[PDB]
Amino acid sequence: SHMLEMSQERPTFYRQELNKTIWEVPERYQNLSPVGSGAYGSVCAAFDTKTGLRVAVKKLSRPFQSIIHAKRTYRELRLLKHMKHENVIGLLDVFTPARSLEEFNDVYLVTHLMGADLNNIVKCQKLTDDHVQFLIYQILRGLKYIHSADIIHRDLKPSNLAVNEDCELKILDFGLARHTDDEMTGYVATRWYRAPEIMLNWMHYNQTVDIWSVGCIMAELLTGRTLFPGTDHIDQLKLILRLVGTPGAELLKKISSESARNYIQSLTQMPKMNFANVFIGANPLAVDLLEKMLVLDSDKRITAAQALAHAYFAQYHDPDDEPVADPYDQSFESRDLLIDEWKSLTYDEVISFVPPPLD
Repeated sequence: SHMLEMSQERPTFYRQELNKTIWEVPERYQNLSPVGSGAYGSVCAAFDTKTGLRVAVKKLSRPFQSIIHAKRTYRELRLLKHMKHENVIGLLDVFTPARSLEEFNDVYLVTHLMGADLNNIVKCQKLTDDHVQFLIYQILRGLKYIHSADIIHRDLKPSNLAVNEDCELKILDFGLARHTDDEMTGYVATRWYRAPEIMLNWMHYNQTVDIWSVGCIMAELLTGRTLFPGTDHIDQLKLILRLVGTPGAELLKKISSESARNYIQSLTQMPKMNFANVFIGANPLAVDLLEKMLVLDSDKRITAAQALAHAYFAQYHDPDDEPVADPYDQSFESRDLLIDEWKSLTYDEVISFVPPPLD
């Protein structure tokens, strides 16, 4: 009760070559195999001899490279420490082999190993309607939680959804610091899921950007193809309007772009398509839910919690089992700091980390 620990031992670490580099981890982790071929960060599967479960370990090897990297590192760590939900990626551990700040460089993060992203799942499976309900249900259950903390994902796409062989899903990698990307081969899966608001910088937008992404993802799960596979920003917009209909005078007045308003008006007008014609052989409740998600007006789009109560998720929905997050204090965002300043704050977050209890 009033007994206190008067000191603490650092775990022993060991070193090894992985992905052509030096991974140096506590002897708590064993059998680290690379996963995902760079696609994620550097992420190795491993065995956590403490919790006795397979884990994933990610190495940030460029976190304090610049003021922009350094703040992003602190951001991602504060977010990941905060997220404590069944459908959101959070942390089993975070460590560094630095014995002090003067030695601090690499940060490693540890979470439960899932074994796939949703892209991989869709690639080897036509998913049944039941698998669609359950996967979409979990996306929405995670987003209800994230949104209740005033956080928005902003990307949300299948490569940001980790899934295991029990069809359990967690949301990874929020949309301001989210691996290495830009444009390397094709267009990759990067623009296809994005809300139009934010694609063309329309308003200050709201959280229902992520619901647009959910609709796009759900559409793909159902049909097996990308809903709006645009070739560039403008094409993507055309493909979107072809389905949802060109926005009306009132919705246009609600946006502050001079460019978008004038662009969209040169475009031949189109009425909303019949969604039962596009989403064939699907549960009609599935279709009705798409109609509430794939709306252009942010103010008229379904919320994460509103969608959870939609008759599509009757088997899974349970208002008592859809937790909300503690308030998340993002004060640090309004600071203009140097490197060795974001770096000490981050070092303070690593060493003050408290692991979840066993069980």
